[PDB]
Order: sequence, then C-alpha cells, then structure tokens
Amino acid sequence: GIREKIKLVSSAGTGHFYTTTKNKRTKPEKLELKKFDPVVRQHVIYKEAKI
Amino acid sequence: AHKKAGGSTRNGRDSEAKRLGVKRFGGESVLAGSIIVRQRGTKFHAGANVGCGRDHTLFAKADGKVKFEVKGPKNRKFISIEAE
Amino acid sequence: AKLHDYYKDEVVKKLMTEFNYNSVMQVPRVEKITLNMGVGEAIADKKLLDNAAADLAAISGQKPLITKARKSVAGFKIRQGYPIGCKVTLRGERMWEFFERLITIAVPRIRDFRGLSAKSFDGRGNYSMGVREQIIFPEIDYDKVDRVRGLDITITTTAKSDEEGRALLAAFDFPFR
Amino acid sequence: MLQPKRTKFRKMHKGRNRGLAQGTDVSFGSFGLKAVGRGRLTARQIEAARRAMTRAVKRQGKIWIRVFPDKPITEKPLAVRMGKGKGNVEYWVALIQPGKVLYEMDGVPEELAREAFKLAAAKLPIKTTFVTKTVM
RNA sequence: UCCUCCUAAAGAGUAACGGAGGAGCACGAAGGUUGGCUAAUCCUGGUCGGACAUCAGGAGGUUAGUGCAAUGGCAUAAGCCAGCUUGACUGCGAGCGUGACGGCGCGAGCAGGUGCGAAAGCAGGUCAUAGUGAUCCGGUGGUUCUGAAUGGAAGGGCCAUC
RNA sequence: CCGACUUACCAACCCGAUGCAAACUGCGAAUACCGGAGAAUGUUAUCACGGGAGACACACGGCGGGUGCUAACGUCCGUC
Ligand SMILES: [K+]
Ligand SMILES: [K+]
Ligand SMILES: [K+]
Ligand SMILES: [Mg+2]
Ligand SMILES: [Mg+2]
Ligand SMILES: [Mg+2]
Ligand SMILES: [Mg+2]
Ligand SMILES: [Mg+2]
Ligand SMILES: [Mg+2]
Ligand SMILES: [Mg+2]
Ligand SMILES: [Mg+2]
Ligand SMILES: [Mg+2]
Ligand SMILES: [Mg+2]
Ligand SMILES: [Mg+2]
Ligand SMILES: [Mg+2]
Ligand SMILES: [Mg+2]
Ligand SMILES: [Mg+2]
Repeated sequence: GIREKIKLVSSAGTGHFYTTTKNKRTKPEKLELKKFDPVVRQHVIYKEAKI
Repeated sequence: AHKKAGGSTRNGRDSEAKRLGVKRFGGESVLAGSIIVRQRGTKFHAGANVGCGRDHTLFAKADGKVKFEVKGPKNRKFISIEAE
Repeated sequence: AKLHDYYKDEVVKKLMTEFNYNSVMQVPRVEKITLNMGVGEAIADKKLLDNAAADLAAISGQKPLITKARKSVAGFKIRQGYPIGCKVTLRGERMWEFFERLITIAVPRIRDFRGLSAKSFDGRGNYSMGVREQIIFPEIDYDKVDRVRGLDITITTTAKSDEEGRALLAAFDFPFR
Repeated sequence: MLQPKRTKFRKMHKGRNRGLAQGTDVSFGSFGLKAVGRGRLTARQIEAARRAMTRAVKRQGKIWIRVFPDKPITEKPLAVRMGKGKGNVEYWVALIQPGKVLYEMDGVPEELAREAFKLAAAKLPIKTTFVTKTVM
C-alpha cells in the first residue's frame, strides 16, 4: 500500500540508522524523533531519509 | 443416462489450532518464568506472584505451588503462587 | 443579584406557607439556565455557526460551547463530530441576571405576546420555552443581524413536580398565560 | 405449511433422537393426542393430520398444534455421486420422543374428540394415544 | 498460504470436494504516561426541527464501544477526552510453551541512556488472536577482520538494510 | 387542518403459560487428563545415548460423530 519504507539517519556523525514505514501522501512533512544511538551511546535526533 | 456433474463447496478453510489452555494445574510446583495459562483475554487473572504477558499469558514470577482461587465481587478466577 | 434576594426574602417564605414544607432546604431552587441554538445549517457554511455563536455570546455574556453530533444521521447528512449547535449554561450570579433580563425586558418584546404556556413542563419541574427570533434581546443590534435565528431556553430546578415548579416560577411573576 | 420465518443457519447436522419428551401434559385443551413412538414428523404430515381433525369437528372448538417443524432436512438429487458438498434443503421436520403431546382440543364432546383424533392419527407415522387433562 | 467458530466426544490434538466468515493491512498517533470521564435505546418538555440533528430531565444498566471477520476478554476499564513525550530504545536474558525440523511464541531480571508522574511506579509499539516468503544471487552504508613477495587496493567476512 | 366510527385482517413491546438449538448458556455430571502421598505386585515394565531397521494401501466389530437415505461389506474422524 501507500505505506512506504523510509530510514531515519542519526544526526550524529555516526552511520547508524533506523528503518520505518511512512504514509507518503497524507503526511508529506519529514518525520523526526529522538532515539538512542548505540555508537555514541546517547539519545540523539534522527531525521527521515531515503531507504 | 448421462452422468451428471456435481457442484462445488464454497467452504473449506480453517486455521491452525493454537494449543491454548491450562499448562500447570493446582498444587503443581513451578519455577519462575513458567507459563501457567495460555489465554485469549483474561479468562483467568493474575494473582500474587503471577504476571500477565502482552497476550494475557499468565506466568510464574516466583517459585512455589500454583493455587487457583475465586475472588472479588465479580467472582473472577485468580491464579496465585504460594511459596514452598 | 437582585432577583436572588427577592427569592431569599419573599419567594422562599411564601412557598413555605403555601406547601407547608418542614425545612427551608425542601423549598425548590433554580439550579441552572441553559441556552441552546440548534444551528443545523453549520453543515453548509461554518460562518453561520460562528455568527450564531456570537449571538449567544451577546445574549448570555459568555463564550458558547459548540456542540458536536452525537452520532451520524443520514436523514440529515450529518457525520459524527460535525458541529450542529452551540450551548451556554448559566449558573450563579449571571444566571439570576439573565433571568431578570428575560422577564423584565425580553419577553415583553415578543410579538403578540399573550403570556407563556403554563403546561410546558417536563413532568419534574423543569420549564423549557422557545423564542422565534433573536430581536427580543436588545443586545442584538437590529441594524446588523444577518439572519433570523431563534433559541431554546431551559430552566432547571430542584422542584419535584410541575405543580411545585409552576408555583416557583409564578412567584417571580414569570408571565404564564 | 409450517416453517420458521427465518433461521440463523441454513443446514444442520443429523443429530440423534434419544431421550423422552418434555411437554408430556395437556396444558391448554381438555383432550390431546400423545406420541408413544419415536421418529420425525414432517411439515406435510403435521398439516395433513391437522386438516383431518378440523373437518371431523366441522371447525367447532379450538385446536392447538404443540409441535413445530424447525429442523431442515437436506437431500441430494438423483444420479449424483457422493461428496461435492452437503445437499440442498428439501423439507422441515420435528423430532418426536415418546410422551410428547402433539395436539390439544377442547370445546367438543369427548366422544367426538376421540373420533377426530382417530382420524388424525391415521396420517401420522408414529403411534399415538388419547389423553385427558388431569387435575394436577 | 494465513486467522476465527462448529464438527471435536468438558486437558492438548483430531479428517472429508463437511457447515459458516475473514487476511495479503492501517496508525508518529490510532504508541508511552499522568489526570479525568462513562454506553445503547426509549419516554417526557422545547425556535425553524420532520420517525431520526442540538438542549434539559427521567427510565435503563453495557442490550453500547473496540481502526477491519469471529471468538474470548474489558468498569481498576482494554471504551471516551486532554496535557507532556518518542520505551515503535541499544546489548542481554533465569525460565517456560509449541513444532519431525527449519522455526514461532511468552518472559521476570541485569547494563547503558531516556519519557510521563509529587511519588509508588509504568513504558522493549497497538484488548489478544490474520496483514506473509527459506536459501542462493546482487545492491547500499558502516567496520578495531582478511589482503596470494612487500605497502596499498580489488574481492571476501562481520554489522545494518534493500 | 385537526380527526371519529368500524374491521371480512395483521399486530412490535410488556405480562402469564408451552416447546426447539452443532456454530444459544444466568446451570452442569460420569469418565478422561495433570500434580502429590502411600501399600502391594511387576524379569526396569521408565528415560537418555548409540548400531540396524521395517512401515507411511489397512480391514471388520463395539461405543461417540460428520456425509449419505440414522442406505451400503459406502465414506471420513475419535477410542478400544
Ligand atoms: K474442539
Ligand atoms: K495520549
Ligand atoms: K534405536
Ligand atoms: Mg449401464
Ligand atoms: Mg482454531
Ligand atoms: Mg478439546
Ligand atoms: Mg476429551
Ligand atoms: Mg487512566
Ligand atoms: Mg465482544
Ligand atoms: Mg486489534
Ligand atoms: Mg599483497
Ligand atoms: Mg504415502
Ligand atoms: Mg488404495
Ligand atoms: Mg495412507
Ligand atoms: Mg483408518
Ligand atoms: Mg468400509
Ligand atoms: Mg457412518
């Protein structure tokens, strides 16, 4: 369905990322969340990026 | 005469059986973590030393003997563990 | 409030002697007055719901609560959660002030007013009455009204029966027919 | 002809017909016809027996039909093999156990009531007996 | 292929071209937490308003609701509303359930770092049960591994994901 | 307009009596199953690991059932 996969990339300099599914049409603005980054071992802002 | 074709059934589906039900009965000794009941909904409720999982599975949080009991105004069935 | 003291000093004591209540707490009391505009046409243009809300504000002196559809009704093309009306509930001082305005200046302005129906009671001492057009309230500037719109008044009381409720209101010279 | 106006399900298991009846007592009329055998009554048989007794009393008095045919019976057409699903519904039956009161009557002489039920019983497959309303 | 009920004989399991219905998802809120709240339907009285809209009162007592089938649950609500948030966390895991196996499921408690709450505490997605596809091959990012004389590199491994 | 009479008819809710249900339950056995203690009896009859298999066309009879016509030396399950 229109629910489409995206990844969230750590705003730290690490490469670490999460993956998630987003409804591209109804919510066009970028998803942004604080999540744990196990490379720096801190909660950090993550931002939507292409899978 | 002519042999005449039959029709077809529209039914014919079922799901796999899930092995629900009581796994340890009254007086039975259990270790912590032991599953006591697999449920759909809280047909039994968690008493003392008993936990309830995300799927309403009841499990031992202490070692002891399983005690079934009826409690409260609603006459609901509670499972508890008594220390040995 | 002026009519509140009239209640304390006359209505309560005459009612005591009329029904022979044993305790002053047994005498009926007005609990709240509620204004309702069932706008309805808010299904079309939301400015109509707004304009109707402004009228209740001017009449009552407080911001109305907009009321949403309890359930969808295809008979009126309303979905659940659509705004259908607005309400105001008056209590305490501002209730008595509105009640005074209503009797003393508002209902006299009703067209061909012969008095209110004495039978408009629910059976438990609450009185409810409609008004056909907003102009009975001088706070509405006749020069600026957009559309005709009425509203419902409801008076809720501690009365146990309509005979007690009617006696309470009549004691204010509430203009029954 | 008696059928449920509607039912929750269309087809039903065969089941079994063990046991003895509830409803062993005359309850509305003074006289009745009691089942002594065991078996099925079809809606057609119930109606045929009904018509027989009403003719005998020339519509006088009143008649209560105590049984109702609520069980659907399926059959397959001819020249079809086994399988391919359950057959189509053909007719409705009531399961009768010994002791069930099938019909009741009052408003007529007993000597006429016996004659009316004798004519009706000749249509029913099960054996039946004439019974009277007891005190207690 | 998967889920729910009956058949199924009061533990589990149990066939048939037996009887009945659904899935091949949705949601950054429809998740977390703190605080609060309680339904359907019907009868009375009220502007337009009608069998059915919003309002007040009463009866009733869950006959309502649950994002989507059915069953089992739910008032301490799992139903309804609002504030603040990202625990829809990373590494593990005593001990169990269910499979011939591959596998699937439940889980207290540890370490790090968070959210709500005065605090006790709660949070490792959603009332639970469907919303799915092994291996091979190949792509993308990272990495304290390997690097065919030696120093690199290619290619491979490991980790995340397609 | 409102509305009255009458019925060759039907008539929900509620109340009293009477039945039916695999996919109804405010009730509810006998058995079977799980755990614990005790005596006797039993060639360890139990479990784990390892070597070698064969078998995966079943049949009838009793009891409980689906399908069929409570037909079949019919068909598909449970248990002996
Ligand atoms: K079963
Ligand atoms: K919330
Ligand atoms: K062996
Ligand atoms: Mg031939
Ligand atoms: Mg199942
Ligand atoms: Mg079973
Ligand atoms: Mg059994
Ligand atoms: Mg709460
Ligand atoms: Mg339910
Ligand atoms: Mg759900
Ligand atoms: Mg080299
Ligand atoms: Mg084979
Ligand atoms: Mg063969
Ligand atoms: Mg075989
Ligand atoms: Mg066999
Ligand atoms: Mg055979
Ligand atoms: Mg058979």
